[PDB]
Amino acid sequence: RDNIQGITKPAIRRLARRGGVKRISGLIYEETRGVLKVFLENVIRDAVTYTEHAKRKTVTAMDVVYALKRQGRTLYGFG
Amino acid sequence: KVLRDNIQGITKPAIRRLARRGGVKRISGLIYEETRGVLKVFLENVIRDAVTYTEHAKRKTVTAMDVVYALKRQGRTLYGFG
Amino acid sequence: RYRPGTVALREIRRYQKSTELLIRKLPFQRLVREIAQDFKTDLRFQSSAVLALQEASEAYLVALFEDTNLCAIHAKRVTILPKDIQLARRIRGER
Amino acid sequence: PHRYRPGTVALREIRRYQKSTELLIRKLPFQRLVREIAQDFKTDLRFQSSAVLALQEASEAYLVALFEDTNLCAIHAKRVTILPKDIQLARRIRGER
Amino acid sequence: QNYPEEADGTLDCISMALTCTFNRWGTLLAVGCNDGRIVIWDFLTRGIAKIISAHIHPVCSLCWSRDGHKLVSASTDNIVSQWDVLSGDCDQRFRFPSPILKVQYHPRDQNKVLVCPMKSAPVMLTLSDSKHVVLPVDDDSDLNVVASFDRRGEYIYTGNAKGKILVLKTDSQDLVASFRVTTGTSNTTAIKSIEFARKGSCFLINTADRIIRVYDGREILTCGRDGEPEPMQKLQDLVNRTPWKKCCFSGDGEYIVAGSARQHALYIWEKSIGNLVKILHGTRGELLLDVAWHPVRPIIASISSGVVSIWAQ
Amino acid sequence: MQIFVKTLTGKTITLEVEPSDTIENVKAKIQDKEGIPPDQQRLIFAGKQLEDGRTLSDYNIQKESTLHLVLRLRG
Amino acid sequence: KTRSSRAGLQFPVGRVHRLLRKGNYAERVGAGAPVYLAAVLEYLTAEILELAGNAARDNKKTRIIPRHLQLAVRNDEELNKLLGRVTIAQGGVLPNIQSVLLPKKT
Amino acid sequence: KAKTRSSRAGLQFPVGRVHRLLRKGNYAERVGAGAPVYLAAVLEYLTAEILELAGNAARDNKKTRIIPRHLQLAVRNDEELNKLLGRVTIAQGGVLPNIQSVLLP
Amino acid sequence: RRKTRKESYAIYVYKVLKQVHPDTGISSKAMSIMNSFVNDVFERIAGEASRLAHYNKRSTITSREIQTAVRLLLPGELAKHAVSEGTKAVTCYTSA
Amino acid sequence: KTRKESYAIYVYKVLKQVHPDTGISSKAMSIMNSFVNDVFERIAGEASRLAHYNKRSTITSREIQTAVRLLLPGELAKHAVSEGTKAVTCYTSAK
Amino acid sequence: KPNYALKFTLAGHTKAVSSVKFSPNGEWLASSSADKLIKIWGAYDGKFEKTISGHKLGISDVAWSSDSNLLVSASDDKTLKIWDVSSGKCLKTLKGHSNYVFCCNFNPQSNLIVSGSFDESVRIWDVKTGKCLKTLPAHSDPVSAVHFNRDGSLIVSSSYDGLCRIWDTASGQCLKTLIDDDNPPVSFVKFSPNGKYILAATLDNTLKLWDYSKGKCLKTYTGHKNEKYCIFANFSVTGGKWIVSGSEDNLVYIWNLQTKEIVQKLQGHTDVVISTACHPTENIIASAALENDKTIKLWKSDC
DNA sequence: TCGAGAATCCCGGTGCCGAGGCCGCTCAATTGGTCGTAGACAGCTCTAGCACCGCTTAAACGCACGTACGCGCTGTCCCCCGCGTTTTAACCGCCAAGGGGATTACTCCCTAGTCTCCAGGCACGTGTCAGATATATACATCCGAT
DNA sequence: ATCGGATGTATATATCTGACACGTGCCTGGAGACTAGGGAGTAATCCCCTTGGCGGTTAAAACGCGGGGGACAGCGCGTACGTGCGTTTAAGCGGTGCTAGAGCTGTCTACGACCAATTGAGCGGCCTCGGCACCGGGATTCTCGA
Repeated sequence: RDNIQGITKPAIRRLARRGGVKRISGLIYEETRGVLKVFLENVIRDAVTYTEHAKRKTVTAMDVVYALKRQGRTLYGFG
Repeated sequence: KVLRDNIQGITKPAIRRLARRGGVKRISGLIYEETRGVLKVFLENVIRDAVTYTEHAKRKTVTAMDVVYALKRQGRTLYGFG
Repeated sequence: RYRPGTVALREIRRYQKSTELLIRKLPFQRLVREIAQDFKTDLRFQSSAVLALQEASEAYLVALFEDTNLCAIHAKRVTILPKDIQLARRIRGER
Repeated sequence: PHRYRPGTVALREIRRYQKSTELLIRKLPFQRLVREIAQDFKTDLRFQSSAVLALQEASEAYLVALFEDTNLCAIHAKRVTILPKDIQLARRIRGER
Repeated sequence: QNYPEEADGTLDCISMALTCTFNRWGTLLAVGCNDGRIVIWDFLTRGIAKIISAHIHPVCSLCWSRDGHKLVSASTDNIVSQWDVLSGDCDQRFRFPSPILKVQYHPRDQNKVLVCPMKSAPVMLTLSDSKHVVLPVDDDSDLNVVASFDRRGEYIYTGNAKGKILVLKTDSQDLVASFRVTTGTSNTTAIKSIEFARKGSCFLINTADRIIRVYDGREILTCGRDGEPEPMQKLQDLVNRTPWKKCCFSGDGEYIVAGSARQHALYIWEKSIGNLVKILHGTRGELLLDVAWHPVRPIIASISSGVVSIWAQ
Repeated sequence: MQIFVKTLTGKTITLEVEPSDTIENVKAKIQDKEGIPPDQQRLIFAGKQLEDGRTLSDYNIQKESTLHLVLRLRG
Repeated sequence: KTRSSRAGLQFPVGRVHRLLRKGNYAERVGAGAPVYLAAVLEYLTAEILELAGNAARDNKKTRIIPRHLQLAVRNDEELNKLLGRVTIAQGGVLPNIQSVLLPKKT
Repeated sequence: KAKTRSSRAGLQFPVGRVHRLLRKGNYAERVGAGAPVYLAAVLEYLTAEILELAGNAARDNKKTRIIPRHLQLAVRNDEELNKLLGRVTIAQGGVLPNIQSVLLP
Repeated sequence: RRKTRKESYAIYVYKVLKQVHPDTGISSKAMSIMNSFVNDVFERIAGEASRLAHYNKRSTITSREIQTAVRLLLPGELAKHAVSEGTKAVTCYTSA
Repeated sequence: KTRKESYAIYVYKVLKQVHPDTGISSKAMSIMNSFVNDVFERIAGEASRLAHYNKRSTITSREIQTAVRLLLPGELAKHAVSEGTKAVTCYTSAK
Repeated sequence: KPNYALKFTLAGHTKAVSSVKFSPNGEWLASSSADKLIKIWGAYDGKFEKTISGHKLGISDVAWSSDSNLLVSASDDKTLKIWDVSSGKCLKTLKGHSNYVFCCNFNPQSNLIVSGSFDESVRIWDVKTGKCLKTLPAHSDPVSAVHFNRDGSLIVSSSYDGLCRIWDTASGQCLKTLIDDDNPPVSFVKFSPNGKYILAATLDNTLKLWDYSKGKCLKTYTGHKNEKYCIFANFSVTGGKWIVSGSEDNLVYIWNLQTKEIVQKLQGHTDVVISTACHPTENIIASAALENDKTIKLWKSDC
């Protein structure tokens, strides 16, 4: 299955503007999408295992916060 | 007593050798002073946490376990001292 | 209109004021289910979790860009290139 | 001997120190340094002879790592040396500004 | 006005400094150096008055006379001399069988000085004829009894080292008033010190069960011979259990201070409402010796290890 | 009839207590008069224990006497 | 009987005592730990809400939106040192533009 | 009374000791007869592995005595142990040799 | 199905905000962020106190250990203010 | 004089099992004692928190298995869980 | 009634005893004249201590610190010097002024000094060395009086212009500029113990004191003469609630803080009383006058 | 130094769904004994981080000089941004189901806790040897000669 | 490019001496034996929304063309670092006494767990009303090419 390219180019243009930079080379988008893949995969592994040890085949919503907290980040505003 | 000396005790060849083990060839002559500064600011926090741990335990001596406890609290662990 | 560099600061100031998320949900979710399928598939999720994910990721990305910008300024240029992202991620301690 | 060209013995010095295992900082100066810097927090403290050692060990390790990172930044600026700006950049990117 | 909020530096006219006390409204500071000398510093002007060579063995307590013309000191070598404030020489000399703890002068009778001998009844000395009168006491005669005047000095209150406190006349010596302290739950407790004030007849009592108490200088006589103890405020510390060594009273008649020895945790409260109001951020490392406020203006000035930490407005 | 209550600072206040009036009513009157909370005050007669839940008729304190109003901490 | 009004706090003390007891932090908890911890939580939350309300006053909004919280936390330095490795949902970023990267002309 | 539990499975490292040290560890309420045992199992397994790599580097260097340097090199050079022990230090060890390409003449 | 009950620090921080500024309100997402903030700080301090008690071979959580935890955890003058407030609160509570 | 806890003989035995020719100094068993006790504290705290996470009254094997799956990466997890299952079978078979 | 009766008549100078100031510690009197002489006399006995000299021409104003150790004298030889009270020798120099020195005083904190000359500015010097530190523009006319506050944070600047000014010591910039429409020349000012009221010895037969809280004109102090000469003023709270000041009718007068009543008229001086001083710890008053008196009167009292 | 066009902010104008209030129904927060205990005070027992000086020498300071390289300047050229357009899946509006997320009953079984003898491991001696110390030699490399 | 010489690198030889391992005494935890009681899970159930799918459509992006500002290569210059060495200066042992200090244990008095039961603060379901979402239009500020 292949759906990686959905995150468009002006979107990361807007994020770069958020960051505070004005000049961007045209060969920067591929590795930004690679970084996004890596971050997403690491977060979703822990999320899915956190749900798997419920003795329930299901998934919850606090588990994303759990995974983010254990990864090193932490999110305020969701339970 | 507080005197301006004894900051300069860790000589310039020591920084030379630490840099060499770090893997560098050319180093400018004005990096030593800020290396003194960063070493001092690193030492301050660890020693403060160690003396807090020893003060809560009602002795005036710090063991080799208070230092590693403080380091582990900071984020850097030690292996070899208990 | 024309003159790149000025409208760049216009949008930079708008976006430093704005507070909106900018990523899609369905490729997000198909990646979620496929990278679970790599480990275990058909897991029964929630609905408001997705948003959460997005929020974190966006913060991540924007923060990262800041560091890369500094690296570019360290090389006496303005444009940021794929080299600076790798440098910033390596010196950060996440390789 | 004679005045020799730079960069030939620095490589050998790097090879020697990068392989060996010892303590690059003299013992007694570190003793006096920790004694002085523990004055502010509480007066008349007495140290363990095994504690301070541990401490200094950790310190040097940290310092070594910093230098390596600094070196990387220098290579990114298309030069060889180490200028004080590189250490500040490494500290800021690292997360301990 | 209110409690002090600013902090100032150190007032060291000379390197060594042990004791401190104000005269009536903070005029001069009397310091007993640990070399046998008595120094007089000028407070509110940052100066000095006179240095007196008392004797060889140093002094440890000091005070001024009612008329301000005498400097008496509880010497460690039992030298009871009335050093002149003006000339700095020795006016009258006498020797006592025991060392003294607190020296005081009746603000209405300069002739009868206050003495707190060790393991003996308090001695009251007349400077008109160098005649000593032993204050009548009760129970044991070998207890470390501390004697102190009231607001006006018309009555003298004495405290034994077992839990008995007597009140008697500063000139008549008619023992009529006695008091037995509360014994807690199971065990009795000795009493360390008593500190008085200038308005309200309040007095604080520092005891040996690690709790400070406050009473009034009008309850011992009204109850009769002896009655029931009734503390007004049982103030203490419950996070460190800090022992109490030195403690003074306020200059306005409404506040109360308790001092630390090595933890530099200076606690203050007020008599009307017994809540904590401020805590002093003092640099650890020294043992507090003397604390005294201006009898008019709220201030704190703690002398310790030759230096003085002053907090004022 | 009239008696005295003594505070810590030294001032004495002349107050009225009815012979058939409980202590709680006197405490409420004092609180409404001067504002000092009844939980910050108590009755002491010549160094003897007195409570709030009783009557002066039961204790039978003689006339024209003083009561040492020992200050407390609120509550 | 009430226990938080005994000390003048507003965060509950019985609730904190129960939450500390059942969380298995130790086998035998004390009696002053709940009140101490409730007081610390009081001071910290009031400290945050002060600048939160001030920043709300900047936007005149009766309700305090999250961006006010983000501005209050990030603008201060001690609270920066406290919530450093922390992200706030929907809070945006604090304005900043690089000094060198300032296009200008006559 | 004989036949210590550590030998009940042919194992070597203490298991009564680790059982006790989870007993009085005040970590939880009921302490089982299997979990600190599996802790002793990973103890034997990873200790054997780790002094294995120590002796491996030792025989690669023909020292009759093992220093922690061999252990540090084994942990540093490997990949999964390097990822697990990301923030860690080893007493009286060192750095594996590495030289930048640009630095070489 | 069968209803359950959950606790949040809602009314209490509402009271604190009203006491500090009696003219401003709060939103539900600000409510959630403040609740999560309180829970995070509570968990951090309680965990540090538990580890300190275990390290010092003590089985009890006294009030000294919590003050050592807030000295180790909170930075700078914030620690001084917090320890002063805690000491004031415990002193006011004990004699009542 | 008094009694204290330390591993001295077992580490020498496990060094002798595969490599029966080489001895060590104080620093060596010190660092292995540090490793064992520190993985001990870390591991019992990890297990106990993973326990209180899911409302139980003991320490089990399966919580440990999921924690092992959640911290450790691939091959080390495989090796550890394999030897642990061998230990569980060999202990349960003969008690 | 303040029963200040003369006890010691002091006259040792030559030109004119026009500057006697009772130091707040109340130890000795540093009498000054326009003959480069600084004579130290007693306070309760009038004992002759010494005569410190070393300047070149007369002195306009003399002041002691709170501890009465430093001594500033407004010598108009382009130099000022500090004389040790114990010995009487030069400590440090105050070079920097361009013309005759008209005013100078001290700080109760014993850490700052202010001096003034005809360079339309006021200068400060380091107490340890005596180097040039700052030159704050005071007025467009020579400064007749300047002194610190009891809190050691404010300065009041008075000149022959009339608009009073309060200057911050922490920044060197004026806080309040009280402007008077009639613009009557001022001669002397003195800080209040609380640092809220100032007494502008105005040259209009009126000691118009000012409040810098809001900038409002207050009641009028009359019953004396103040038109030309630099008449000073001082407080007296030992016996009662009084303010002493000289007058140009050749007498000393005393009034109340806010009652506007004459309670004592000190006579004896034959010329305009140029300065007044009240003893801090005793009811003793010493008043200095112009050339035609050359005498010091110690008026002692107990209530 | 100056305008057309293009962007931005605010004043109503209107309606709407979320934070607040209120009623009602809990459930856990106290109060007071009871009991068991652990941790606090004094005692003696060990002892070592430190003042004190003596003799020795690695090595850090300081000076000399030679030159690789950091920095500033110039020029060329190529590609990033902006403009515009046509096209477009990702998000608006809805519906259904099913199955399992949460909730109950319960019986069974895992171990806290108690008694216990032994055993096996920590402190104390005593024998032994592996790499440091200094010497002598074969060899690889910077640097200079052509 | 090529070859030789001074100089630092790498390895074998006496030996010795302080540190490694081996041997031993006997005292406090650990498993041998056993019970009851309290958690749990296992079969069963019932209703909510996620899981899965469909009708509108749109502002945003997929894809093609225009041009000037910044990235990148090269070159010179003088400057600060490296390599060497003579020497002073404070590390390195080393040895010594020890006073003021850290540390192991008997014990009993103050403090927290538990439980019976009470009963008001607090949470949940239903209005509810406006703070705020959505929208129309005019007033307001900015930038570069003539």
